Amino acid sequence: GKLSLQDVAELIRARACQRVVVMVGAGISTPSGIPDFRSPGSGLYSNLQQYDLPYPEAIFELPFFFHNPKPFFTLAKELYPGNYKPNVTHYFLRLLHDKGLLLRLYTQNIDGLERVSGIPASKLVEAHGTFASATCTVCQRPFPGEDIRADVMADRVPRCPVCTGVVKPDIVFFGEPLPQRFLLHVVDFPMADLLLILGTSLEVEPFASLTEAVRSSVPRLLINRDLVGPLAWHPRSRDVAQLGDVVHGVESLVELLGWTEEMRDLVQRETGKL
Ligand SMILES: [Zn+2]
Repeated sequence: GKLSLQDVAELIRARACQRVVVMVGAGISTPSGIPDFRSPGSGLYSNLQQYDLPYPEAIFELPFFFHNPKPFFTLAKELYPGNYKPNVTHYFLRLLHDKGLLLRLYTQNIDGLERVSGIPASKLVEAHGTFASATCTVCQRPFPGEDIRADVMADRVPRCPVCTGVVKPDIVFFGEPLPQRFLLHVVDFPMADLLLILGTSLEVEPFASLTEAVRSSVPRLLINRDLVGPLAWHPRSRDVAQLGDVVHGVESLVELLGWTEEMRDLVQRETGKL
């Protein structure tokens, strides 16, 4: 006796699941046009070859930042809040929160679109960082993202007002440790009664183990093109796959919840405010 997408949809309507924990990846955002800087062809990829990086991933290396910050900041300009807007996927999660069901949303994305869709900070774990804030590389003072917005959009490298050091946005670089809020997972996953995995393979650790971190009786809804990861290898009876386009699978569950109108309604107000 498996479950189906409607099954879950009805567990949320009946509110037999009311402490939902969601995990999202790159897949929920490419609908909003977030360009993969890794993939050639995208505009951002083009601008990055202009420099002397040995590979695209070296923007996220501290060495090949303090050597030249400009490559990173080229990404920074492209992703900096406002330039893109959230899609139906983020908004389902916005809604899921407003309806009081959202325990925590753990994201691997840096587009901060979870923020913009209107989910409060307390609900978010931006495990790979955010452009929302920054920190002086030298004097360690933090800065709200607006202060470096001026220099960033104008291709200048923002130096600190007190000491003139580089003000690096709070993006997690390879090698630096994951943000402190990631450690909420000790309490969130044991209290989660529903796990929701959208648009990512959960292949990189330590997120891969988190999927097995809900109690056994908890259903895990996956919505992704493929079926891989700890959901493929070690599945559970309570699991539900929704393979294919994420946007579509999101809409199908918004339907089966009967929210499809309330969703179009949210999409209305929040598109105007942007
Ligand atoms: Zn400083």
